Parts: sequence; structure tokens; C-alpha cells
Amino acid sequence: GQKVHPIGMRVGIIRDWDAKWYAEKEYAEFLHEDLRIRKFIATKLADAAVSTIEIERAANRVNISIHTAKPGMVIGKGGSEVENLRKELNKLTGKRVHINIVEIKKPDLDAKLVGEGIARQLENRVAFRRAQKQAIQRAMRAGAKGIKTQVSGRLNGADIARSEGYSEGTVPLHTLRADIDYAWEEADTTYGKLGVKVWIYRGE
Amino acid sequence: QKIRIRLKAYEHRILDQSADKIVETAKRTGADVSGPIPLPTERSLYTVIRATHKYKDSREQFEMRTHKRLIDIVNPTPKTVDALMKLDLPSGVNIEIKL
Amino acid sequence: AKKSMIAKNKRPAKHSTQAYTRCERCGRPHSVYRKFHLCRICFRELAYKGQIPGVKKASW
Amino acid sequence: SLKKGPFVDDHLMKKVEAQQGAEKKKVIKTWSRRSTIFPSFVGFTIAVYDGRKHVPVYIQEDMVGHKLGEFAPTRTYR
Amino acid sequence: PRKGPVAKRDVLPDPIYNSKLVTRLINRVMVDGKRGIAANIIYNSFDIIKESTGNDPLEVFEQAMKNVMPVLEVKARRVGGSNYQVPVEVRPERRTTLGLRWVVNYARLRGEHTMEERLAKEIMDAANNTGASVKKREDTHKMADANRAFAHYR
Amino acid sequence: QVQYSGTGRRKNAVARVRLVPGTGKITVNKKDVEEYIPHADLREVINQPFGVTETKGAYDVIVNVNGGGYAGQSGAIRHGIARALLQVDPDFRSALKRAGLLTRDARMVERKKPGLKKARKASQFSKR
RNA sequence: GAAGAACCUUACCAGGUCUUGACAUCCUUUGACCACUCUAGAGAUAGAGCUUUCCCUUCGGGGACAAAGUGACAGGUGGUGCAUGGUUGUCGUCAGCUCGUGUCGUGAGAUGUUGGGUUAAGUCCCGCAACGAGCGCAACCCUUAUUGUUAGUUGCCAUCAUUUAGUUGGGCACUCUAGCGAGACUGCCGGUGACAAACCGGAGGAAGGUGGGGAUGACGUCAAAUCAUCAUGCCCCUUAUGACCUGGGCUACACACGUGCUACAAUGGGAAGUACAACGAGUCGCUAGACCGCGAGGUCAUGCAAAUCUCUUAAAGCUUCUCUCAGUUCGGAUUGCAGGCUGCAACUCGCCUGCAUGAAGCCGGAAUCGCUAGUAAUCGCGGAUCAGCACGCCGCGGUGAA
Ligand SMILES: [Zn+2]
Repeated sequence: GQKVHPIGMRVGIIRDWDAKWYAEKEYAEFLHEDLRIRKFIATKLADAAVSTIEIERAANRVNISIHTAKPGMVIGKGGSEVENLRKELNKLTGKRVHINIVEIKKPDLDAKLVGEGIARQLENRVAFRRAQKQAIQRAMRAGAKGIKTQVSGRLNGADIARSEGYSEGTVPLHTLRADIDYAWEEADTTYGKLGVKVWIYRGE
Repeated sequence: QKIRIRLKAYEHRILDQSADKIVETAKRTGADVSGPIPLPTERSLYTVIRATHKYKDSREQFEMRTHKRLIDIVNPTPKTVDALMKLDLPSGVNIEIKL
Repeated sequence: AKKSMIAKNKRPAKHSTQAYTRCERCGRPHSVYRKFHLCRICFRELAYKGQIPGVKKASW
Repeated sequence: SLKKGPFVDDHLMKKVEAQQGAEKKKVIKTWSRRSTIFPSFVGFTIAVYDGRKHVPVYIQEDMVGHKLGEFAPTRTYR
Repeated sequence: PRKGPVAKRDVLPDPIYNSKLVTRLINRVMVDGKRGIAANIIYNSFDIIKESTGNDPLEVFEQAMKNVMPVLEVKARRVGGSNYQVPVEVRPERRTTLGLRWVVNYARLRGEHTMEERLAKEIMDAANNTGASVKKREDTHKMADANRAFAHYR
Repeated sequence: QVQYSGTGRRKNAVARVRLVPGTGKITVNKKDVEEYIPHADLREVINQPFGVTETKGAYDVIVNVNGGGYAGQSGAIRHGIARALLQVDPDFRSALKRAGLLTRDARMVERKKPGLKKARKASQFSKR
């Protein structure tokens, strides 16, 4: 293998961490509470289709935020769902949690959402080729600069594994002022587990 | 005099703007303020063998830095004292009021 | 066997010279940074995900 | 290297003093891997565990210094 | 190396006699990043030389040198793909290089238990054409032109 | 009164030279120049600035120093002298440059790299 | 892999032991488990003792919780890198690999990507049935070398005084700390060149021609490696390959090989004086200081959650004296005895100290490796894992060649 996780390079330089705090001498509880909370909202993603998670740090409380393409579905009917969040969270935390929400815009040009969708389609035994192609269809036409898409594994629920994908636009990688995103998902019907990885580029 | 404040964070912009804010809250009411004194910026180091079973050649080392600031003030009136007690923001950098 | 073992450490040990270190999410017995309580690879990866405050890549 | 006195485990001492009155029973099974030898042991007969089998061995006089583990070697080379 | 020749890093003169040769000889005694010791044996050897038959630590030195620095050399070249060794017109600088090299090395085996008696006696014997370094140069010149017949029109 | 200064840097060592009219002398850390220095007759090295301008006396030298070995900082005083003499007459800097000894030698210890025993040493390696 | 095998950790062997089981969820009764002591035990456990006790009440109830039961079951470092995801090694930091539209060929295919000039390079220029583009090269990034400015403590001491001292007065000049700026771009000179690209020399400048170093690894090859970090299809175990405990392994020794350290001494052995770095670690931890024992250390006490205090005056270096060419006063493997430290416990199987004994070994064949500069060679410092244990590994600095 040879390549480098691309949001593992622009981190710190032009894009910043997504857990903004500072903890000297208290640096395992904070980490393994952040991990706990980050894991336990995977229930929402089943339908809410969230993208990001921040972990701010109060004086003695927990302020976070999220983004998802459906604000009504997450907060619920009369905001009661967010209350179930609060009460499950503080019980999970032992610390007063103060959540917040912002709506994501142009949810086509994300990366985790797109991988979520194409893995979804691959679950329903659909042709990977047209899946990738219509993904990049709706993506590029939303206004972008380049997309690549890779798929690997026991393709078409078939014999010895392979990998191949298609790309339009143009995506420079070794350059740094790139702001390129990246997302990697998984699925399978009955043949082990497949692999899809997606890269976008939306400005330097 | 009898009050000072340390800073320890990672990105210098937040530290510097916190510095500007506290200097406002100090030289506003009274005077005799001290500037944003730089500091040696402690650094860490680690080394992770960039593989999973073998090949102890491919290393991948990471790091950590901690910029610092330091500001004392003289003749703190009851005004700016309580303004310090109430100023809390920003919330990315840890400060500590100290005599 | 990793489940019986992981269950072992969560108890108070039989004697003081027995409480070792082992990753939390994964369960590696060796080489766990006892500043973070992560194994070698899990910290490696999670650094990429922008979820450890601090850690970056070091060029000099 | 234990200048605060030597050491032998209690679940052997009480089981070796319990014969000081009468004659000694030929058997004292044990773990036999943490105990040095005290003067109160001469003339007994202690079997010694080697992780596989217990090894019956008596007690002489000069055989009083070292620990119990130096008589049932767990190597078995030949 | 492959593209073209390269620069040569000249040295400074000495802080006693002010000689580029003296420094260039002090350097060729040093072993393992330890210099001062070399300077000390150099100076002590020089004083010993000037003691018996006092003329100069420099003049008798150059005498021994011109006794040593060769004029030809067998340069193995396979123009005919074979073991042809052709006598070569040795360059100026490499002459001094080899002078110092043979001097120091072959003096190292002189065998005075004393620290620097080995060197002093060696250069004093070389200036008078007695010693294998002189024999070394004469042997080089006796193997050169030992085969200049079939190895010269090249 | 009249006093002249100038700094010098070599191999991560730094000396703070001070110049003043005297007889030709230098007091390194309140010590004679032959104390801080070992045996080292790399003193022609140190007076080498003088051997080209103000030849070869006579001012005095106050000097602080810290860092590096002896040879490093010894060479590192050579440059405070150059900068001080430069302060006197900007009519000298040409004859200094032509004789050099004015720019900071940036050679220094090498950043090593993981996997190699030294900065460039490669371990011995079995062929077959 | 292993960035810490005495127990463990720990999969493996001998013993002593359990079954919805050590770990998760449901359900029935429920309802709050603890913890504590004494016994028998190698413990696992067994057996008794005050006991696990309602945290909401609307009069009806709910969570943590056992314990029992109940079946839903869990469980596996068992199997297949040749069913797989992910993550690496190499060709290679080598300069290449491609496409859209036009055009050629009956077709596999070809043109672009070729020739001349140039270059670290598919880098640029020129001409050409090709016109244009993408991943690559480069540049955008980090650090090192000069410095303007903004700021002066726990940093600095020049102009003053005093004290053991930059300490304490006084100051922020310098040094340094660290933000924002500035600066190297063939920018100007000469020449060579088809006037192009580029190349040789020059000034100025701190650095001149990618200034030095790092991060950065294209299409793909090798069914390379990995179900033992994790995940996972299929196959399999299920009163046992699942599970608890003690003891031993993984440290076994006629032997063959790879990597390292100490050496075979006079540039040395010993004894005595004498100065100079840099990177980082520190609250149950770094020990100041003083006292004791020759030592490893112990005792009482001192600051330090930090530019303050400590690890920590670095070692080779420099100055004298002694030893005379010998298995030597070199070498100190090996071994007897007496100690030290952590540790519930150092025989198996720790590190270190004192005394005593004193092995092979006087530069190593055929063969073969590394290295172009602050490099090679040589000498110390720190820290990762970590009660404790480093000739390993990851960084730093000193001296300094051909
Ligand atoms: Zn882990």
C-alpha cells in the first residue's frame, strides 16, 4: 500500500480538528467520553443521515453540534426527540449535555452522505456501475471540480475479488491547498463485505 | 500586581485574540497592564511503526505543541476584577487567573 | 478469547504487580500509549480522523 | 537479598511445625517453589512439586540454605 | 564522479611554521575525530628532528618528500579488455598525496615503543634515501617502464 | 563612553563580543583567552580578522559565550570581530568580503531519519 | 509483531475445578448486589457468622440489584490472505501511465507521447495530421541559516551601585523568547547560443541558481504479508477446542547462520587537577541540602504541576606524575563469598555493589558491507514502553578527515 488519508494531511494546516478543547492531566476520561458519545449516535444515522460531530468543552458541561439533511426528523415532532437525546446522553455522561443543531446545505457535495447512499444501493443488489455513474451525475451537476470513486472486493457477488471505478472532473492530490474530502464505507449482501471509497474536490 | 493569567493552547490565533480581549478588559477600567509575553512552547514526540504486522522500517511520527502566553496587571480596580470574573469566552484555550 | 481477557482487567487484580495496560476500543496487549489508553494502530488511525486534540504530523 | 529476614509461606510452616511433638509423617505435599529452608526442617521428608509431579525428598543438615525449588528441576534433558 | 570532476577543499596553513603541507600532514595522522593529540605528536617529532642535525623541521621534510613523490604509476585499464596495466603520467597533487600516505603509514610500522620517535626517524632516514618509502618509490618506478613497451601508445 | 560590539554564530554557539581601544587582548568570561581555550593554538584563527584590517592591533575585547563545544564557540567569536570592525569603517567591508570570513557558516548537525542507524549510515546487510 | 516473558501478561503442558457458564440482551419471581470477619484449602472455592435492604409515590409504580429459574443462547487467539474489507513491503522518489475529438489502416493497431535544441524530469522552445485534457514532475507545507518591528518574565545585565553571586536595587540596551513582516525571483552584467529555451562566468547579498533537510509515493507488478489489532462469507467446537486457579514453559544445548557490543594497548593503562552543549521528563513523581557506610545505598528534611525547583558541574577534551612492549598493571569472560533495591515472592528466571580468582584473545582467508560533508569515524545526553530490568529502538549534541 502507498497512499495517505487525505484529511489526515490538511488537518491542522488549513482544516482544523473537530474536537476543540484542551485537557492537561484529565486526558483519558475526556477522550473515552467523546468516543462514547460519538459511537452512540450511530442510531440516528440509520435514517437521520448525519455528517459531522463536534465536541466542544464547557466549564462543567458538554456542548456539541451536528448536521444532517433532515432537521425535522432528528429533533422530532415537537422537539421531544432532542430531549430523549439529552436524557440518554447525560445519563451516558454524568455531565449536563447541551446539544445544538445546524442544517447542512447542498447535501450532494458531501462525502460521507454519498458513500452512505451508494452502499445503500449496493445493499439492494443493484448494478454498481450505474450507481457510481448516477452518483457522480448528481454530484458534478451540483457544482464541483472532480470526483473519483473506487469499489473493491467480491464484486457482483462473484469470484476472485477485483476493483475498478470511474472519474470525471479533475482532482489534484499531492497539492495541499485542496480542501478535498474523503469517505469510506462498507456493505455486502452475502459475500463477505464490499468496499467503496469516494473523493471529491470543491476548491483549493 | 497580585494578579496574572497563563495561556496554553495549540493554534496561535485563538491565543493571540484571547490576549487582546484580556488586555481590553484590563486597560479599559484601569491601567498598568503587561503585554502578551511569549513562552517556550513545550513540544512532545511519538513514533508509530506504520504497518500492522511487520516491517519495522516504516515509521510514522506525530507531535504536539503548546503555545503559551502570560499577562500580569497592576492596580486592579473592583470593576475589571469582576469583569474578569465574568469573562469566560473564548472556549478553545484554557486560561487561569493567578495572583 | 479476547472477551474473557478484557473482562479480567476490569476487576481489581489479585496482587499489585498485575495491573497492566490494554487498549480500550481494540484490545492489544502490547504497546499502548499510557497517556491516551489507545493501542499503537488505533491512535495511528484516529489521528487521521481529526478526533484527538493535539496530534498532527511532524515535519522539521 | 532480603535482609529483613528470610521467608517461607505459612501454609507450609504450620504444616511442618505440627509434627514437632511426635514423629513426622513421611508426606508433606506442597507447591515447593517459594520457600528457603529453616533449621526447624531437618529430618523431615517433603515432596516437591515441579508443575507436573511432586518429588519426595528428605532433609539433611547442610541442605538448609537455598530455596525449595532447587531439587525438582523442570528441565529433563536426556 | 559521472558528470564531471568536483572541488577540492583546500586547507589552512599551520600556526607555527605556516605551511599548507604541515596541516595536510597533521590531518593524515588524526584518527576518530581527535585532533589535538595529532598536533602534539607532530610538534614533538619536529623538535626531535631539529635536535639531532639541526637544520629545519621543514627543509629536511621536503628533502624526504622529493625522495618519495613518484613520477609514474601502473593504471590498470582494460582497453583490450584484458590485464593491461599502462604506465600513467601521475598528476602533481596525487604525488604529494601518496608521499604523505606512504610516509605516515609505512612509518607507523617502524616500531619505537615511544609515541612519535617512529615518525621522526622515518622522515630523517628518507631524506637520506634509506628506508622502504624510498624503496617504495623506486619500486613503483621499477614496475613502471617494466612494461612500458606494450602499454604506452594509449 | 566609546564601545564597539558585534556578534558571531557557529554550530549553534553564540558569542557576544565587545570591542574597546586597548593593547590587543581579549578577556573571555572574565578569564584570559588562554584559559577558556585549551592547548588550542587555533588563536591565529581568532586573530585572523585582524590579519587583514587594523593589522594586527590594538583594541581590547570583552566577550561572553555559551553553547557548543570549544572549537565551535571559538570560531564563533571570530565573527563578532568581523562585525565590530565593520562598525568602524564601512570602507573596510569590501576587503573583508574578498577575504570572506563574513557570512555565517550554516553547516550544522543533520536531522537524522528513522530507519538508519545514523544521519546516513546504512546497516550492514546480508546478501544471500 | 515483542515500544519492557520472574506470577501474570500468556495462546502452551501437569494437575484441581464449572455449565444459559467469566462477558451481552430478553423473560418469570423481583425488587436494592455489597462489603466484613472466622474456619478448611495450593487457590479456584466450600462452610458459618451483623448483612446485601428500596433511592418515586399520586395508593396504584418505576431504575439501578441480586439470586434463582426459563428458554431464547452467548462463547473460540478454532479453520481458510487462495472467498474478502481495511492497513503495509517493494519496483521508486525511478519518470513515466493514460484519455476526448479529429486522421490513418480490411484488422489487431497507429497519430498525439515523434524529430532538433534544452533539462532533475513527458521541463521548456522550435517543426511536425494532430488539436486539447487528467493522475504524475514542480510549486503551495514544516524546519534550519540574516533581520525589521511589536512585547519584556520565572529571560537578559550593557549604563549604575552591593551583596557569594544578576541576587537586590536600577534598566529592557544586548542575548533570548514569538507573533506579524522582509528577504533568492536567472532579479541586473558579460559571454555562448537560429534572436528561443538553456548554459559558463559577475556584481550586489546572509544565503544564487530545486540555499541544506524532511513530510509528500502516479498506472500497476509480486494470488508478496496479515482472519493473532480490528472487521467478515463460508466450514467447524459446544458438560467443551467455551471457563476458573496453582505450578511450569516460551530463558531448554552435540551443533549451522544473520545482526550487534567489548577487545587484542603507547594516540595506551593508572593517579591528580582543570572547562564547554543540545533535546526533553516531573505529584505520589524529580530530589535540594545535610548525616552515615569505601559501594550499590539508607536517614531527616528542602522546592517543584514550572523559562523559577530537580533529573544534570555532560564525556571524549586541556595540565602534570607513574607505568616500558610483556598475554603485560592490556582483556575481564567465568566463578567463590558478603551485600543493596523493587517486589506477596527473585533456584528455575531480575538489575547493581565489594572482595577474591583472572579465560580466549597481540588486527583476523576465500569473501563481503557502509559511506561524497558537519558525512564517514569517534564520545556523551535524554525517553518510549515501563514496581523493577536496554550492548535494542527513537531523538539530541561535542570533536572532526581522505
Ligand atoms: Zn487500540
